[PDB]
Order: sequence, then structure tokens, then C-alpha cells
Amino acid sequence: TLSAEERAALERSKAIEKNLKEDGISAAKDVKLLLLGAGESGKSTIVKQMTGIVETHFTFKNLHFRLFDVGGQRSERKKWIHCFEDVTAIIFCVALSGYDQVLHEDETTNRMHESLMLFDSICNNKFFIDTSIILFLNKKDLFGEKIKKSPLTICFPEYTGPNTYEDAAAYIQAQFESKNRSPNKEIYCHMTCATDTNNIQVVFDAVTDIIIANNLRGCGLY
Amino acid sequence: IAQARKLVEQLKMEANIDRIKVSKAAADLMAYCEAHAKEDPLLTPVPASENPFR
Amino acid sequence: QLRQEAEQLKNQIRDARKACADATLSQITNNIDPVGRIQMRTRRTLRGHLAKIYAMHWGTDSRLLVSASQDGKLIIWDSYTTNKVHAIPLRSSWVMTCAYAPSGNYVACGGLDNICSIYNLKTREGNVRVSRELAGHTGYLSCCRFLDDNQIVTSSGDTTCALWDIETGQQTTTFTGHTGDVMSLSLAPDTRLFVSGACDASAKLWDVREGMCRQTFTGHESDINAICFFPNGNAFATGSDDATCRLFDLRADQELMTYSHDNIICGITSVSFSKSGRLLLAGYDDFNCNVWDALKADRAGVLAGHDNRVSCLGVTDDGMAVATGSWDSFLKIWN
Amino acid sequence: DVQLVESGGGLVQPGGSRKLSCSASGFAFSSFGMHWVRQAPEKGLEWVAYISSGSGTIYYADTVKGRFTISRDDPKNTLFLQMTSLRSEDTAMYYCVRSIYYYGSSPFDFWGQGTTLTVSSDIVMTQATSSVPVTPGESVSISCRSSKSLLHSNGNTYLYWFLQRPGQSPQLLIYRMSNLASGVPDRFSGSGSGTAFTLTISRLEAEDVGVYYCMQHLEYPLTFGAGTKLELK
Amino acid sequence: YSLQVTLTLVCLAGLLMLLTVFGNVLVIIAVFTSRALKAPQNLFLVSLASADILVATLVIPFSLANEVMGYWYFGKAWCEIYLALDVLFCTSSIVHLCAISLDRYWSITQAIEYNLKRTPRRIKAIIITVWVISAVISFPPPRCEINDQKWYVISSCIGSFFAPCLIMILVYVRIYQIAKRRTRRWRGRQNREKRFTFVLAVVIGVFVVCWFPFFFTYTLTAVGCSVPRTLFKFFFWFGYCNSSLNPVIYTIFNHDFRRAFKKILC
Ligand SMILES: Cc1cccc2c(Nc3ccncc3)cccc12
Repeated sequence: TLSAEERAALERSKAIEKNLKEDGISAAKDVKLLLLGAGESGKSTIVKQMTGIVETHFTFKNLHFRLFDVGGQRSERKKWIHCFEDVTAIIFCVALSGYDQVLHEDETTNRMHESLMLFDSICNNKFFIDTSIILFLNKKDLFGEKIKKSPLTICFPEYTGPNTYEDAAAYIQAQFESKNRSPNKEIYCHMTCATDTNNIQVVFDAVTDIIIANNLRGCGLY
Repeated sequence: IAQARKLVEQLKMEANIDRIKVSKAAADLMAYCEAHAKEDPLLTPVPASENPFR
Repeated sequence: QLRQEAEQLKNQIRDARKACADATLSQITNNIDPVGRIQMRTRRTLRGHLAKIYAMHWGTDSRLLVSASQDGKLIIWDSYTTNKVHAIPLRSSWVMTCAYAPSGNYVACGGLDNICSIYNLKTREGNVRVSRELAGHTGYLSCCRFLDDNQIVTSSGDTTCALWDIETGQQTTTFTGHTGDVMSLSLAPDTRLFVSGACDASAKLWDVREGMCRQTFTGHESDINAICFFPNGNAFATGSDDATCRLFDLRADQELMTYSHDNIICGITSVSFSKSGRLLLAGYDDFNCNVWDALKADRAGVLAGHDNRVSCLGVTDDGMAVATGSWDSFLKIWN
Repeated sequence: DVQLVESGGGLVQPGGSRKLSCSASGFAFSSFGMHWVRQAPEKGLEWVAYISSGSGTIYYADTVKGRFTISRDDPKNTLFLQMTSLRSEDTAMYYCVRSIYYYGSSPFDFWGQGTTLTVSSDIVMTQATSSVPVTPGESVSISCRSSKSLLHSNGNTYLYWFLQRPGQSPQLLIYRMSNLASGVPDRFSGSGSGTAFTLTISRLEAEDVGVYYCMQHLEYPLTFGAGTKLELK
Repeated sequence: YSLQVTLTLVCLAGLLMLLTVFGNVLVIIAVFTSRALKAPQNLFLVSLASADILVATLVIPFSLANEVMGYWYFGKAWCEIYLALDVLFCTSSIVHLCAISLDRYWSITQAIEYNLKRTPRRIKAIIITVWVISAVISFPPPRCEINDQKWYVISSCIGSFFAPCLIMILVYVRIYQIAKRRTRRWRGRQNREKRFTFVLAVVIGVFVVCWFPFFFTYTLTAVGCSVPRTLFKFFFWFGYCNSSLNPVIYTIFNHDFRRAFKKILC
């Protein structure tokens, strides 16, 4: 057998193991969300509604949320992206108002196109292949003013649709819903006016639906 | 401007490196490997006794 | 104009390197005898973590090792008995690197919070405490190494590396010019030079005392994810998402040999050398780690039973064993 | 900083009961295993009891068994010893000692000031000498003997050396007959075979005058050798 | 009894025992060796596999001996315990299936609350409750026959099969309705509808087809109909055979389990 010193060391190791397991079990209850905006997107507004990675946590209807945003990370997103692979869902904020706004760098880069392309890259990633995405289209008031008096054709040349506005909002919503190759993975979209107070409710419903879908996958009912 | 000048200045002394013959460098690497190969346990399996990890 | 000057230098220097290039490791090492079929077997399995393991490091005693995982915890393992010596709860759960002080009194960890944390293992209160919070970087921490008990070198996403004075908490030196997220670094045995690989597909050798790059190595088709020095501190090897490993000679300023196989198409996460340098080990994104003959450039033996990407790999100072950490929250000791 | 204070001793008639406690402050008391060590009024040190860090392991001496119970309450950082049917020879001086067990640890590193109490097989460490005539500036060696080999199959010989200067609590010097306790002058050096051990003191001074004890940690009950005293001829 | 057909029968039942133990232990390992399988709900699968291994390993030979040998040559002091242990093992397997179904239903509906209450402590509590109910139901009763008391047989059969069968049927019907309602790219969704109908009908049907005949025919004998003749032995054998297939139904339709089994095999 082993000496008294090793018996004590093994007891300490077992206590450490038990504490580690208890911490892991306790931490597994909360839900982790990745916030992925684009520049002037309404991600800051969403966070306010509620230098490296910024973690914001909150409890809503006896549920604990952990929302991470990588805004100060100006490095290449290709690296460190795999860290948020086992994450419950994503939050994506596109500014409907961007439809008519070349990127500040003035590279003739339609704000929305940059977002459409960024969204496509994020959705068709090796990781995050099965992570449902919560899509936020905020600044409806702005989109609402701009959609009248300026055509969405500027952003989507193949508009082929009524200029104003709920229909325009449906065109852009569907254009974002597209380029989702994977099945069994839904994108929940919401229209944000920048002053609503039910976005917590919408995210909670999306998370509950995601949890229900995951539980129905374990039963083998993919 | 300043960046180009800094790059040229850096290259002024990154190409001054005295570089040895590649064949002799490889020979030196091989000689070190042969000399220290005896003590390497992963290269030459050690007896089950004197093996810290059972 | 000055750009043209830089180009002409890049041209003349290349015409000069090719001059000091008559033979190849292969041609010179075409008569050595093959190592054989290295068949290492898991001897221990550390199964305490609950999430992906992103880094590990051996202590100088070759018995204790520290591993960091995404569950926001650092574990000090006693490899001989598979006992947990310490469990350090990290303030930030996004840890991507860890280091063991050569003296063994401190352990450093860092990650996506852009700061490097130093932990005191020897305290009168018998608990691990954070001693210093090195926060000067802008991007995420990528690698850390202890020059001594009071000096540490780190790499970050700033495309820069820094040398720190722990007591003062200030960067005593900074190394700029990587034009790409520095993703790893290694310390020479002489402890006066070190190298770092970056996403710019190049690795640069730095002088710690001075603080300027001396030699820049290129010819790597993609990012660089791992770098390690040869045991004699006269060469080093690099991994990459290119699916190839390479080693360069400091005194030759040139590539010596390439370790690639057609069947292997995936990135390389870590590299390491055996005590004698005859064996080069490299973790792969294919869930397994291959072993390459240093001079023959042949895969001596594939070596892994991990369930996900082998994130970290490390050989003991006595060379007795090699530890592999993977995204399956498991650490395996191979001997 | 770290210090242990205990006060539960006093004049007790034979056959009575008493409670002893030492309050631990300045360190993570919950992460340390605690020991009780008894010293007779005249001389000698002997282990009494021990409670693990998690209070999941407890040990006692032969005479302690059936009369003494050791308890701890980590929330309040206090160590407890209960005495029942106290015997006349039980009158002695009590110390509570912290001890942490992991790879490369230093158990028995800190000792309390102690509390006096008055009333009315096993490994035999053998510190042969009992007094050593010495002068400052000259070396001195003290040897300890054990009945059974202390060298475990691990390669660690669990032999400890303590120094107890007059009128003050004992302090750890060497653990495992090869290591040096923190904050200890380098002149001390422990070495020996699996059964015989010794020390080397270089340029001895008047500050090292006292009594030294060798203890084994190979297996319980922990045993102490009688001490070897130093003088100033 | 038969002279060469006995060899065919003994051969066939040994085959059964082998397959059973093999699959169940494969599960216990995969579950215990797969990190992705470290979930509190798989303790139910582990307990079911252990119970099935015990039943197959020990109860089968005594029943394989019986019928084959043709009489209870083993200690008559064992029939009163052999029968009770057989009943306990089978009822424990059935109750484990019912508890797994109930956990699945409670996870699908009221998902947030039940996930909050999906502690391994609760999982173990449910396991112990299942085992204790199985022990309680089995505690009462040159040859050995099963108990024949009408009231005891009727009560035991009812409370050991009919209730869990009804519970499973109701829970899985509700789950099917929920999936259908949530069913409404489109080809993938309609492919998914077909896939879930299947995985559920198989789960709903194997258990019924394997146990209902015996328990139906068992009560029929108890109530007094007792029309079952020899076919009861076939129904009896169909019920045990069901245990061997039980792990397959509950593990094959899960990718994490399929990949674990593939790794184990290769
Ligand atoms: C009430 C009850 C519940 C479970 C099992 C029982 C049993 N044993 C079987 C029956 C069918 N197949 C395999 C084993 C015999 C008699 C009664 C039982």
C-alpha cells in the first residue's frame, strides 16, 4: 500500500476532485450566449437594455444568462473563434438602417452587405454549425424613415418588391434567413425599435425553444 | 515614409547575418543528435524497472 | 522608392542565402539508421477537467505539470500518482495558455482577457494567490514563458511580444514587427534568445537583452501555431494550419527539412522535441499526434487515442514521458 | 500573520474533564490537517491526535484512545480537543500543529504557543545523546536512531527534525531528513541512511542552543525521539 | 423432453444470453467511457443495462435448465427465491424503461424547470425508487411453478406492466403530437417527420410486442381463461428476448452513442 503522507495527499486530491465536480455541475445550469454585432450595429443598445472579452450576466425568469461580446478583440476572428463553440446560441445585431450607408471606410461597401457577408461567414462556420442564431434587426424607426423617400434597391438591386416598408422588412429578413445551408438549426429574428423592453422576453423564448429542440435531439427525434 | 525607412533600416542588418554552410550546420545537428541519443529514453526504450510511469 | 529598396534587399539577401545552401539535411542524413517504430502507450490519464484543455506545461522536476482548460480552472497534476496538487479558479474562464515557473514557485496563465496572471504556489497561508496582473497587451494572450522567477515573456494578438518585470508590473521590452497575431513562442536554453510564430506565416528570432528581431524565417504557406527550440538551442521547428512542420537553422538562416505527408491534411497545434532531438512530436487537428524522425523526416509512429483536436503536447525535461492534452478534457502521459 | 493560540488548561482534579481549543488565523485553516502534541512537564514530546483537513480521518495515541476526541469547525477556524477521565500523568503541555499533505509539502511547519494543564508494535526513534557540550563557532552533529527503516518504497525517508529553544514553542527544521524548512538558516543539514540519521551544524552560535527532536511520519502513531540538548561550556 | 432439439434450444438460448450481456456491457462502457455521455439521464440507461445483465446472466440458466432438463433439479429451497428474483429483475427493467420515458417527456415539456431540476442527485433518487418498488412488488409470493394466487397474480401483473405501458404510451403519444405540431429545408423537415415517427413507433412497438402477449396471456391464465397452451412458453421466451433488444432501441438512435460504439468496435 501507500504511506500516511500519500494517503493524506490522495484524500486531498479526492476532495479537490469532488469540489471540481460540484463546481462544474453548478456552472452547467446557466446558458452561454455569444454576441456578434458589426461596428455601429445595435449590439451596444441591446447590451444596455440587458479591454478584452466583456461578460454580462443576468437572471430572467429563474434562468441565468452569460452574454459574451468580443468587441475589443481587433485580432483575426479566425483564431479564438473556436472558444465559443459549445455555446447555447448566438446573438446577431444588424442595423436595418444600414441599407443606405457605405461603410465609414468609404470602400463602396454597403453596410448591409458587409453584415450579410459577415452573417454568412458566421453561420457557415466549422464550429457553430449547429448553434441556433438569434438575429436582431434594430433601429426600425430609422429603417422606417429611410425606407420611405429612398429605395431598398440601393442595398438589394434585385428588390422586385414594394418600397415601403413591412414588405421591405420581409425582403431583408428573408435575405438574412437565406444562406443557411444546415438543417435542424433555426434563426430567430426580431424587429427592434431601439426602445422596446421585450427583447429579454424574445431571447428567453428563443433559448427555451433551443433547449426544447436539443432535448428532442437526445430522444433521437432529430 | 517613416514605415518604409524603418523597414529598410531593419533589412540593413537582417541581411548582415553571417550565415554558416548549410551542410556543416546539418552535420553539426546530426553529430549532436548522435552524441546525446544514448540518454534519450523515448528514442531507446528503457527497462520496465527505472520507468517512473510503471 | 524605399519600398523598392526593401524589395532589392529582399532579393539580394535571398540570392545570398541560396549561396550557403549546397546540401540538405536529407542528403547529409541519408546514411543514418531509421529510429524504428516508436510505439508509446498511455501510461496515465488525467481526467479532472470538464471542458477543452488549451495548454499544459511541465515543471522542471519532470513530475508536476500544469494544465489549463476552458472551464476556468488550472490544475497542478502529479503525473506519477495522477493526484491533483492544486486547483486554481481563474477569474476569466477564457484561458488559452499556461506556463510553469522553472523554480516551481509560480504558475502563469492567460487568454482572451488580454492579461497574464501570475499565481504564487508557495505561501504561508497554504493557498494559491494571484501575485501580479500583467495587463499591458491589447489582444488576447497567446503564450507565456518564464525567463526566471521575476521575468516572463508573453505573446498576444497585437502582433507583438512583451517582456515583463513581475515586481514592477511594467513591460521592460517590446518586440514589434510580426504584422500578424503572434500565436506562440519558445525560449532558447541559453535563455537569451527566443522565437515566435505568427499568422503572417513567419517566425522571428528576438534578442531579449536588446529587444530587436535579428533573423526572420519565411517559406511557410499558412499561419504558424506552434514553435519549439532544438535541445541545443541552435534550431527550431514550427507547426501550422498548412499541415506541415518545418525546422530552421539560426546560423544558416534557412529551412533545413520539411515534415509533411500527403495523407495528412489538417493544421498542427503544437510541436516538441525529444531530449536528444532525434524525435519530433507534433499534435494535429486530426485528433491524433504524429512522431517524426528529426533527420530522416519520416513518421516514426502515429501516437494518440484522444477524442478531439490534440491542443497541447509537452516532453518532460528528463525526456522520460510526453504529455498530450486535447479538447476532450483529457491528458495522457506517453512513454 | 499565521499564528495559533490555545487556552483551555488549568488545575484539574484527577478524573475530571476539560476542553482544549486553539484558534487559527492568518492562513487557510480549512485546508490544513491539525495535530495535537503533548509535552510532559519535565521533558519529552509525544504525538496526541490528528484530524484530517476535511475531518474525514482521525487518529489517536494508545493512551488517548477512548478518552480524548478531536474535532474541528472550519467556519470558526478553531481546533478542539475533549478530555475525559483525565489521569494524573495526563498533566502536560499541549500544542496544536498545522500540517498540509501534498507533493512537496512541509507538514508540522507551524506550531502554536501551547497551553499548560495540571491534575491533582510502534517505531522507536532513539536520539541516544541527551546533552552535547559545544562552543560557538564550531560544528556539531546530532544523530537519531529508528527501530524500523524509514525509507519508503517511494524514495522518501519520512524523518523530521524540530528545534525547541528554551521557554518557546518548537519549530520545524528538516522534513524528510533532506529538506530545509522555509526561513531556516542554511547551516542546518539533514542526512542519513534508512535507519540512522544525523545533522551538521556549521559555525554554531548561542541562538541554536536548545533541544532537538526527530520524528517519523512513515506511519501512525507518530513517534518522537527524546531530545538532545546543547550547552555553552 | 427433446433429445437433439434440446441441443437446438440450449444452443439458441445461449446465443440469446451472449447477445444480451454483450450489448448491455457495451452500453455501460460507452456510457462510462464517453465524455459527451456524461449527463444525469444516462444513469437510467446504466441501471437498465446492469439489471438486464443480471437477469440474462443468472435467471436465464435456471429457466433454460427448467423446460430443457424438464424439471427443477436445482435445490427446491431455491424456487421461492428464483421466481421472486426473476420477477424483480423483469419489473425493474420495465420500470426503468417507464422512468426513462417519463424523464424524456418532462424534459421536452416544462424543459426549463426540469433542466433546473435535472440534478444527478434526483437521477439517483429515481433509480433507487425504481429498484425499491421492484423489490416491493417481488417481495410477496422435482418441480417449480410460478405463483398461482389469483389476486396476487392479477395485482402484480397490473401494477408491473399495464401501468408502465400506459404511461409510456401516453408520454410518447404526447411527444409525437408535439413533434408533429412543431414540424411545420422543407424536404429536410418532412424527412425529419418521417424519421421521428419511425424512431418512436419502434420504441412504442418493440416493448408492447414483447411483453403484452405474456402479461395478457398471464392474466388470461390467472383470470381463469388460461387458453394459452405452449404458446405461453413462446410468449415467455419473447419477453426475455425483449431485454437483449432493449439497449439497441434506446441507444442506436442517438449519434453520441453510435459514434461511441463505432469507436469501441474499431
Ligand atoms: C409479474 C411478473 C413481472 C415480471 C416478470 C415475471 C415473470 N418472469 C418473466 C416473465 C416473462 N419474461 C421473462 C421473465 C414471471 C411471472 C411474473 C412476472
